[PDB]
Amino acid sequence: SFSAEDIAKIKKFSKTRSKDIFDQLAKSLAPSIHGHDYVKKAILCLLLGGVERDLENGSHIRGDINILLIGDPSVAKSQLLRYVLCTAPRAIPTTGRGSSGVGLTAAVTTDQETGERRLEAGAMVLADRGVVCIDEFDKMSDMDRTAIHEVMEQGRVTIAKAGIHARLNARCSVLAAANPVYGRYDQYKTPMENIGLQDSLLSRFDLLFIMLDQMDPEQDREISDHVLRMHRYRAPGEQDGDAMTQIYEKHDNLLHGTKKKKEKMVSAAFMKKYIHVAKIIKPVLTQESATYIAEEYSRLRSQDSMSSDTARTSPVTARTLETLIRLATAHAKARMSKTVDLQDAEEAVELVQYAYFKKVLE
Amino acid sequence: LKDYALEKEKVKKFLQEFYQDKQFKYGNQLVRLAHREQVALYVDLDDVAEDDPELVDSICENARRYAKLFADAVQELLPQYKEREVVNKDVLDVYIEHRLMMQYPAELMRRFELYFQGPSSNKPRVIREVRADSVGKLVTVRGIVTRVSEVKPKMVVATYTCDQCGAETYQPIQSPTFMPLIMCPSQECQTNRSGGRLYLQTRGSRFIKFQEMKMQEHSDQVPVGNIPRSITVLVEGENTRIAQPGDHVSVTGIFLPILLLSETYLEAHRIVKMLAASIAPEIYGHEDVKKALLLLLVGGVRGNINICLMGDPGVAKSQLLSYIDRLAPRSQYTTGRGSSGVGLTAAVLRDSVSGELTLEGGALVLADQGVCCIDEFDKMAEADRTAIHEVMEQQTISIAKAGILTTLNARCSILAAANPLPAALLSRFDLLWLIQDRPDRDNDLRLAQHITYVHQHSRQPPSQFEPLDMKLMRRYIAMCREKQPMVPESLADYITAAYVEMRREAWASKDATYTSARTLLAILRLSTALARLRMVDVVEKEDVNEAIRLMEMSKDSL
DNA sequence: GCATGCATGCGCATGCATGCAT
DNA sequence: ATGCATGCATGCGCATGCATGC
Ligand SMILES: Nc1ncnc2c1ncn2[C@@H]1O[C@H](COP(=O)(O)OP(=O)(O)O)[C@@H](O)[C@H]1O
Ligand SMILES: Nc1ncnc2c1ncn2[C@@H]1O[C@H](COP(=O)(O)OP(=O)(O)O)[C@@H](O)[C@H]1O
Ligand SMILES: [Mg+2]
Ligand SMILES: [Mg+2]
Ligand SMILES: [Zn+2]
Repeated sequence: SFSAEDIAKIKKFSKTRSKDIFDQLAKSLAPSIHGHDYVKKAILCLLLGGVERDLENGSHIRGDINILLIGDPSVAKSQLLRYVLCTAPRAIPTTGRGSSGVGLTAAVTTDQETGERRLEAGAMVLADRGVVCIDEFDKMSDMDRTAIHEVMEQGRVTIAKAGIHARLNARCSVLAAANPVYGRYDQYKTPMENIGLQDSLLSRFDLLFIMLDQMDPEQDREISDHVLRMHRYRAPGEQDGDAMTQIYEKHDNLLHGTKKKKEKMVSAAFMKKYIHVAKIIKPVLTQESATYIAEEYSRLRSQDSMSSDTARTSPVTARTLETLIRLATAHAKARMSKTVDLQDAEEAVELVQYAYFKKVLE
Repeated sequence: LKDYALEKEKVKKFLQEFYQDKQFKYGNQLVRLAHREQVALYVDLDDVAEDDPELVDSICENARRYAKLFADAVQELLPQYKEREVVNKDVLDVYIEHRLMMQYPAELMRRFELYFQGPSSNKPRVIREVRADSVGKLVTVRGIVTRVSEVKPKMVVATYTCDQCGAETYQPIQSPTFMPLIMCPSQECQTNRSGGRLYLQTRGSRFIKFQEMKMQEHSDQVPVGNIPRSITVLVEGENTRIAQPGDHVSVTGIFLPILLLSETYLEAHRIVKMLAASIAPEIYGHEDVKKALLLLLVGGVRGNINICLMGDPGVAKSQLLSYIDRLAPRSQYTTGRGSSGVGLTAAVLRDSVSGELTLEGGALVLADQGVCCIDEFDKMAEADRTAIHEVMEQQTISIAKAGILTTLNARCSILAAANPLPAALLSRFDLLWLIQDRPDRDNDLRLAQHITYVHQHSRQPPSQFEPLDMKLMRRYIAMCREKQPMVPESLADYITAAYVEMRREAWASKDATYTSARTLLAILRLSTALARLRMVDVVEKEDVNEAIRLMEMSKDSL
């Protein structure tokens, strides 16, 4: 693939920062990638995750989140996917045509040695309580999407071939990266034409993000500065020209910059430990936030008459309320606490506002 | 070490001094066993707890020895309780009587079997956790049956008759394979040294029923990222014909190896099976979509009912199907192509015992006389859809391929879920329910409040009418299904009219309508089901009115 | 809407190696 | 002491199911 005295460090950092914990964790997610704060927050929410609930009648409520990123080429989506693969404990990359439905889903093979039928686990079966990254999601066939639908809905796989039948657990989370049908995102056309996906598939996803490569001179200057600062960097202790744990990372003149001396980034190991500890915690929802969330859900649904000229990326269904609750639970997990507060729901509401609506240019 | 004579005496006195249950149960059991009115006796280890608990531990550690001791004790106790001769005696009883009239193995004269029931204090184990530590002990396992073998006879004691003498030789069998005898060990032949040869007899020999079965772990007990494991159980005696494929069972038995590696197996002792419109209280709304499910569960007087629900995504159709699958006693649930083709219908497979080919059925075969649930119906293959249509219309499946020529009986009721109409569904399905969603602030607020309450308190909001548990609903359905109402002759003059005008209305609305004798048959079936719900012998008008209202509501869903 | 390419189970026979019951 | 039945590949012939390309 734990320490002893870092518990004091974790307790001190939590009791000190409190509210700023989530912001600092989101900011220090990936120094090598510039911008995209909301995407980093969503990735942190995936790392934390929701709460699975089981009731008396045996009904199951999903606790995982799903995010789909769509945008122009060279906006650092594959880099984010690779970073999630590196950081997540159980992370599995499965490209579009790399694996078929038989590879993603467990299958049945008749054993010649004994004459019996045995089950061989698929890609999603192995990644229980983990992360599955799918690059080039648009290239995937329809049948694979139909197979993935059951896992995205209830996280279980039903298999049956005469003489044997079973149900396997597939409680996983999915990252997906896809390109627009026209290659580059057309500003004028509606998002429905650009995405080119059925409503059910989008609804089963929890969050949709649209990223654009706007050629603004200031943004280009900042991006070039960051890229060349990262490229000029060389690891300390290595001779020039050669071929080939503190809570806050040591400041570097190249990785951070002179201006960034006022702030520091969290170390990777401490971040991993804190993420694990937070994932252990089981928060509880309060009554104050429930009415607020319900009223804001009603406002979101009634916004059809208040959308102005902006369009909606994804339809609003009953799953959106569960997504709101799950994001609130994740944000509550971000800082070590016990109850859900108002700002906790406000953050998820802001995320939904940013994700769900987009302006259309003439 | 300990002498077995003292423990045998303790067992004998225990079998005679357990009045504390007021009738003497063991006396009656022994009387029935002596008069050949009972062929099986079960011993409760919870009953033994009143006596010295050391016997319980000893039995849990050396079960086979104590089973044999109990059998011997019961055999010795049998003569005392005898009062009369056998009223009607069969072939084996005739042989036993003739042999007694004229040493014999104990099991040859014996005609009863003894079994142990696991203590309630003994916690059931997991198939994954039974290992070398449990070899030779008594264990309890909960699982799901997947494969069962046919019933066949198995030798217990073999009887040989000599060529030149009337003496009969007896050979016990304690191995899967045995070596038949040749020479006669009788004293007459030994003295004369005639060298006669023995011949096997089927009539004098003793046979017992034998069965194989396989069990798998529940999906809840499977660890992270693993696959359920399987175990093999042997069935003999009166325990035969109890377990069937697809059932959730609990078996108490012994863990024994087979011959320095060895292969393990289980020997079974006890096998056990594991308004009213309150279906899924967790889901808000859909008041008129739940009575149809109740009528589907109750069924008609062929009287089968098939229901299809078409709806936009996010209205939670799958949860209703899962609840129906869980509630029904015999039920199967299909998600899509993961159980296509061979998953349905049947396939030919090798046998564990006979070594030949036998037919094993699919989901539809298992769901015979039950309810089947299908999700994402529109995504199924053409062959699966044709098979489903054949099941719906004819209730039998016909298979004719290389090596297979069979007609399987499948009397199952189908509930299907789908997304958005084709004429096949309207012409074939009895009831179609189209669920459409539109934004309303008050309804949205109510649904959000209910969903938040469900997520917070982990229980549906309380109301004036409390719902009911699954056991009570199952018992109520079982009680309701007993009766069979009849339609009175006079009400025909009503019902026919209620049909004709309806069709006339359908003739007025030429846009999109479908009516035939199938609608009348569905109305009659629904009316009979509603009358059965009231336990009335004669169908009443209110049932017909309710069925007509339900059909109209289904039709009015655009 | 259908024939074909690509696995995969089924049933079978055939050849090479070895381990011991009559 | 010796010859043979069996375990373990491997070719042969076949049917069956899933995907796609015109
Ligand atoms: N905002 C950014 N900050 C730093 N580097 C970037 C940024 N956007 C793109 N890049 C660089 O451009 C490359 C984009 O490649 P890739 O991540 O494969 O694009 P995509 O995932 O959109 O196909 C990366 O190697 C990355 O180093
Ligand atoms: N009327 C309702 N009452 C309560 N919860 C609902 C309702 N409709 C939808 N939901 C919630 O929305 C989710 C819908 O998911 P799912 O059942 O997979 O939808 P579908 O079955 O339509 O694909 C469920 O988890 C359920 O908790
Ligand atoms: Mg990329
Ligand atoms: Mg569904
Ligand atoms: Zn003789």
